[PDB]
Amino acid sequence: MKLVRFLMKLSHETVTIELKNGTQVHGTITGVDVSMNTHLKAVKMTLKNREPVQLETLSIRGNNIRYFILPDSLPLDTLL
Amino acid sequence: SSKMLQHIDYRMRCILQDGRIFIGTFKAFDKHMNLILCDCDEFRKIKPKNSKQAEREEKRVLGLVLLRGENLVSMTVEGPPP
Amino acid sequence: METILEQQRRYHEEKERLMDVMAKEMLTKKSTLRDQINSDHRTRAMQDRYMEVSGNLRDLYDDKDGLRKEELNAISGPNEFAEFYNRLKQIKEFHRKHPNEICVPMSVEFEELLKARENPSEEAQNLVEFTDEEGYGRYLDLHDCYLKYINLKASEKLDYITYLSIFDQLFDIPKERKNAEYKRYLEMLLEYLQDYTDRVKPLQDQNELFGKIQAEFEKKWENGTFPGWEERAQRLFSTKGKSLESLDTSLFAKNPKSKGTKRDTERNKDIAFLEAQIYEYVEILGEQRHLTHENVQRKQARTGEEREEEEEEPYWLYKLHGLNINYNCEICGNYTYRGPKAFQRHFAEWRHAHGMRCLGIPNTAHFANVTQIEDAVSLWAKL
Amino acid sequence: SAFDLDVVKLTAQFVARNGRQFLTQLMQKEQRNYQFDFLRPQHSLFNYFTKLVEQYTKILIPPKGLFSKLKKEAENPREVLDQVCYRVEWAKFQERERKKEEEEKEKERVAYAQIDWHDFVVV
Amino acid sequence: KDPYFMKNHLGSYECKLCLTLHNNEGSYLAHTQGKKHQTNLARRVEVKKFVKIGRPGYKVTKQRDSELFQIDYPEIAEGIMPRHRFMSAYEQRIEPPDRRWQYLLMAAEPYETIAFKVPSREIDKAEGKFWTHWNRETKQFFLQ
Amino acid sequence: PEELQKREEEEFNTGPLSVLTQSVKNNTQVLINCRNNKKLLGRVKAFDRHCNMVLENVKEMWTEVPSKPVNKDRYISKMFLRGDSVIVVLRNPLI
Amino acid sequence: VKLTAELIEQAAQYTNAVRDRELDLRGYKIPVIENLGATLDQFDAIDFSDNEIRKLDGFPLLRRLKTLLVNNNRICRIGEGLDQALPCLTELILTNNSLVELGDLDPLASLKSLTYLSILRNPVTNKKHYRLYVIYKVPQVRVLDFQKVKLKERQEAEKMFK
RNA sequence: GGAUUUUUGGAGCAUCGACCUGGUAUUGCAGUACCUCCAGGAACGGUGC
Repeated sequence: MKLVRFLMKLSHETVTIELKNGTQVHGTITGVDVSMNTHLKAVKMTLKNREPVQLETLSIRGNNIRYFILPDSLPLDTLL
Repeated sequence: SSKMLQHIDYRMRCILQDGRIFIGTFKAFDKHMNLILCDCDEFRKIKPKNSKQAEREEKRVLGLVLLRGENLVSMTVEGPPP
Repeated sequence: METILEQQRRYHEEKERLMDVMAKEMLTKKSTLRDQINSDHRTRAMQDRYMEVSGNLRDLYDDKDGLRKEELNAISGPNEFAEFYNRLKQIKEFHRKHPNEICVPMSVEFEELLKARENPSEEAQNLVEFTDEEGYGRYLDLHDCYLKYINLKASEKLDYITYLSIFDQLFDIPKERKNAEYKRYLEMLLEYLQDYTDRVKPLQDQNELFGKIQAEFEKKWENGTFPGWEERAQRLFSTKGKSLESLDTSLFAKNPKSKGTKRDTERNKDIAFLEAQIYEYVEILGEQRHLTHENVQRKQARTGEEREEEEEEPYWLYKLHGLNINYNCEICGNYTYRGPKAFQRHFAEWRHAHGMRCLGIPNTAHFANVTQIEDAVSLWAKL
Repeated sequence: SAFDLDVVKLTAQFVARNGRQFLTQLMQKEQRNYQFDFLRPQHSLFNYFTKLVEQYTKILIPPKGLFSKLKKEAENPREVLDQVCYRVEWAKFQERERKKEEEEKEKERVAYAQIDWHDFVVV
Repeated sequence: KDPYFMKNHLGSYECKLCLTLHNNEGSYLAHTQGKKHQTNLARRVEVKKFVKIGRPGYKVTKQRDSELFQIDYPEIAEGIMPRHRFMSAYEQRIEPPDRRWQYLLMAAEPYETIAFKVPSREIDKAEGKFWTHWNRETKQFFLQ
Repeated sequence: PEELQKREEEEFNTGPLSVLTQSVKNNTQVLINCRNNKKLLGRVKAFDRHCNMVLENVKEMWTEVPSKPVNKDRYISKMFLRGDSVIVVLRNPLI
Repeated sequence: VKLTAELIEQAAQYTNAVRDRELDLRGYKIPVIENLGATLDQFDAIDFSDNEIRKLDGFPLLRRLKTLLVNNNRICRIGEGLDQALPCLTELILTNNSLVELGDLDPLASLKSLTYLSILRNPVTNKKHYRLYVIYKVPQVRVLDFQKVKLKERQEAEKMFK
C-alpha cells in the first residue's frame, strides 16, 4: 500500500513538516493531496539559522518536504 | 481537493530552493507546481561576510514570471487581490 | 472635575456592576468544561478589572482631605453652583439622547446568545492557552516531558508508564543524580506545571498561593522539613545527613554549605525551589495526574479504531404574465406597479380607495381607470 | 438628555453636602429665580434624582474611600467570590419567594372561582 | 402511494402537484419521472365539592368613613384569604321582585358569606388586591 | 487488484525491502540515514514501494559543529520520512 | 474625513513606473497620517498627494518602504522619529510644503540611507545658504532638489557654520 | 503516480553594478535589454572558485 493515502486522511492536526533546505514549518495541516502537497493554516516556519516567522497560510510541495512529525495522540493502525 | 485554486489571483510569496522569495499575484497554476506570478518581485538575501555587517535583501521586480515546480518549495499568502 | 463625588460614585457603580455580572455568571448552570473554563477566565478578568478600579479609586484621597473643609461648609454653596449652572448654559442644539450612561456598562459586562463572552473578553480564546491533548484542564500533556527525559537519560528502557511512575514520587529517592543536568530539565517540566496551576483554576489567587509556597519553602523546607527517628535531619541542598539539630544549625552557616560546593545554598537554591514547586504542584494536582495516567492507559490498551474514535472527539413566468414592467400611479403618491393586471386589481382595493378619499372623490366605477389627480378631479366635478 | 442628567448630577452633588433636610443648597436656589423642575416629586426624573442623591450620600461613607481604604473588596478575590455567591443565593431566595407568591395567588384565584356566590346573607 | 395523482370526472388522471392531465394509465406513471415533477417535489371542581359549609354566624361592623367594614372571623388555619366580590341582585334562590341593586359579599372557606347591599352606584372599589386587608395574627378582615 | 497486491507482497517479502519487512515482523529497530547527515534509529510501522516510512519512537542523531562537534540527538514519538532522502537503511544496528 | 485602515484597504495598490509597489492615495485631504500598518510591509512607495497633513508624523515601522511622496500638502512641522520607522528610506519628496525655518530639516538628517530629497517650492529654500545647510546637515544625500551635490558645495558647507 | 525536462534529491582570483572630479559632440518624438569617449581617486557592494 502507498503511504500517500495514509497522509491524505489527516485534517486539523498540528504537525511539523521539516523541509529539505533547513526549513521546518509547524502548524495545523488542513489539506493533503496525492502529490504530498501539504496546505496548512496558522503555522510557524523556521529556516536555516533564522528567526521563526508566523504565517497565516502555507502550501509546501511534495518534493520539497524531507520529513514529517506527528503528535503522540495519532493511531497508525486505523490510518493504514 | 481544490485547495491550490482557493488562493488563486492573490498576492502570494513563494519560497525558492536557492533561498529567494518571489512575491506576486499567482494567476495560473498546474499539477507540476508551476506558478504564473503577475508583477512579481524576487528578493534574495545577501551574506554579510563580516562581524559588524548586517544582513540585507536585494529585491528586483520582473513582472510576469513563470516559475517551475523544480525550484518552488513553499508558498505563503501575503496580500489580498487588489 | 468631581474626583471625590462623581468619580468615586462611578467606580462604585462599576464595581457593583462587576459584582452583579459575577453573581449572574455564578448563578447560571454549566454544561461543558470548556465553557466553564471560559466563564472562569472571564470572571477572573472581571475581578482583575474590579481590583484595578478599586486601586485607582483608593488613591484619589489626597486632595479629598483638603477639599472636605470647603465642601462641607454651609456658608458656601449656591454661589459656585450658580456659576457652574451658568457654565452649563451652553447651546442645546445637539438634539441627541444618550441613554448609555448606565446601560453601556450593563451591556459590556454581558454575553450574547451566539457567543457566551463579554465585551472586554470578546478576543479571548481557550485554544490559545491550552492544547488539544490537555482537554481544557481535564488531562496533562506529558509526551514532550517523557521525550526530554528519554533524551536526557540516553536510554530507550523508559516507557510512558515508567515515566509516570517516576513522576509520581514526592519524597522518595530520585531516579537520577541531584547534581546532574537532568534537574535542569526538572524545572522546565515544572515550568508548565505551575502554569497548569494557572490553567486548572484561573479563579484562585495565584499570588497568595505563591506567597504561601514561598513561606513554606523558607520557614519549613529550609529548616528541616523531614524529621526522622544521618536519618534524623536531611538537607535537600547538601544531600547529607545530620546527627542532631544543633549540628545542623552549626553546619547551616558553614563554608562548604554557603558557597564552597557545586550544590550549595547560593547556586542550587533555584533548583531546590523549582523542585519544591514541582512537589507542591504534584500534591495539589494529583487527581489530574491520575486522570492523565488513566487516559494514557486507556489509549495504550485500546485498538486503532478505538483510538481513532477517541482522537476525533423564473423569467418566463414574469415575461409571459406581463410582470417586471414599471407603471406609475400618480393617485397613491406616485406608487410603482409591476403589472397591468396587478394595477387593475389594486385599483379596486383599499389602498386606492384610501388614496382617493383624501381628494374627496367617492369610490365608484367611473374612476377605475383614473390615474392623475387632475383628471379624477375633473371627472368628479363633471358629474 | 445629557444636560438634564448633568443638572441632576450637580443637584445631587450640591444636596448631599447639606446639614439638614430643608436647609440645602437647592431649597434656597428655588427662591433665587432658578427654574428647577427636578425638585418636585411629581416628575418622573425625581425617582432618578433621589437615587443619585442616595448614591452621593453612600459615596460619603467612611468605608467609601474618604477616610479609610477597603481591603476585602480590593485585595481578596475569595471575599468577592463569597459575596457573589451570597448575592446569587439571595437572588435564588427572592425567586423562590416570588414563585411561592405566584403559587399562593394561583391558589387564591382557584379558591375564589369555586366558591358559591349565590348564598347571600344580609344581617 | 402517490398523494398527488387523482381521478377526474372524465375517466382520466390528474396531478395536482404539477396540475397536469393524463388520458391513459400508462402516461400517469411516466409523468412522475421528469424535470417538472422533480421541481414540484423539491419546491414543496374538586375544591368546590370538598369545601365544608356549616354556615356560622358572622360578625360584621360597618362604619361610614371619609377621606370601611370590619368582619371578625375565627381561625381558619389555612393560607386562603377570604375574598370579596360585588354582584347583582338579579340572581337569587327565589328571585324576589324589585331587585335592582348591587351587593358586596365576602366569603371564606370554613365560614359563610356575608353580603352588604350598596344603594349607591360607585362610592368605593371592591377589588381584592387594591383596598382589602386580612390580618392573620388577629384574624381581622377589612375592605374599603 | 488481487494479483498486483500478491506481486507487491512477494516483492516486499523477497525483494530489497525485505529487511523493511523485518521491521514489521518482529518489530525490530532499523537505522535510516538522511541526506542532512542525520541517522534515525527506530521501529518502522508502515512502508511502501517508494521507501516512505512511518517511524514510531524514533531517535535522530547528528553532528553539529559549534572546536569539536557534539552528538546532539532528539527523540520523536511518531514521524514520517519520505523515500527521496533515504540513503542507507541498516536492519540490525549496533547499539 | 480622517485616514484609517478602510481608506488604505480600498486604495489602488499596483506597480509604479519605477518598478516598485505603490499605493495611490491622491485626493483624500487627510489631516493626520495614522494606522498605516495595515499594508504588512508589502509596499515600497507611499503617495500622499493633495492632503491637508499639517505635520508628517505618526508613521508605523515599515522596513520595505523606500520612497515617500508628501508633495502638494501643508506640512509646517516635521517629525523626529522618522528614522526609527523607515530604516530603508531612500527617496523623500517634500515638495510644496510650508517650511520657513532652517531647523525643520534637523530630524531629516536622521535617515542614514537617504539619498534622494526634494524640498522645492518651499519658503525654506528662499533663504540664504539653504542648500549648504542641507548638505552640511545630511551628508548622505546625493541628489537634493533634482541636483547632484558638489565638492565645492561640500567644502563651503564644511567651512561655513564652524 | 518511484529511471535524464518538473513530484520520491546532486545531496586571494575573474566579472558586474555603482560613488566622486574636468574637457568633449548630439537639442533628438517613443514603448527601448545597456547606451558618446578619455583621464584621476576610492578607505562601496553582489556573484562563482
